[PDB]
Amino acid sequence: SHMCDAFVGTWKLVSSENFDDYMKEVGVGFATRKVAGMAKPNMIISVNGDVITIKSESTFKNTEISFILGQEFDEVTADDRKVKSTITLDGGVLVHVQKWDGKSTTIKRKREDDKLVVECVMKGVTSTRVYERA
Ligand SMILES: Cc1sc(NC(=O)C2=C(C(=O)O)CCC2)c(-c2nc(C3CC3)no2)c1C
Repeated sequence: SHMCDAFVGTWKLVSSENFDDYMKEVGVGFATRKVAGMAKPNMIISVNGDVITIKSESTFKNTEISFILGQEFDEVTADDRKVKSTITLDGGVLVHVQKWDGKSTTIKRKREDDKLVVECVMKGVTSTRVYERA
């Protein structure tokens, strides 16, 4: 038993609320928002030693990040921001902070029932994307 055992596995997107507005807050352009909005990505979470890997796969783009909890890393986002990212574990919840150009967004992943719930926040604006086991 470990840190992120309840996160590990293959997950598929089943619902999304307020995603377009979150993207607008983040600065995503029109064409990228429309493409992002169609996608039903799979999210593959694995653990090896202290290293967590999260891959996101979709028709558009496959991304992947590997990190250690608390250690800052360089990340290219799906919309092509170059950001400074730190992921930590806040008692059960994976808390992902992305910092760029004086701005900051926070993405929280938590297990609720059989769901992996992804909560995305920037300034006022919150989007909720719900995943289930593939
Ligand atoms: C095919 C996809 S999927 C996707 N995004 C996601 O799937 C996200 C999450 C998830 O559910 O994993 C949580 C954060 C965004 C984007 C995309 N996102 C963004 C900015 C908001 C970052 N721009 O493009 C695109 C082109």
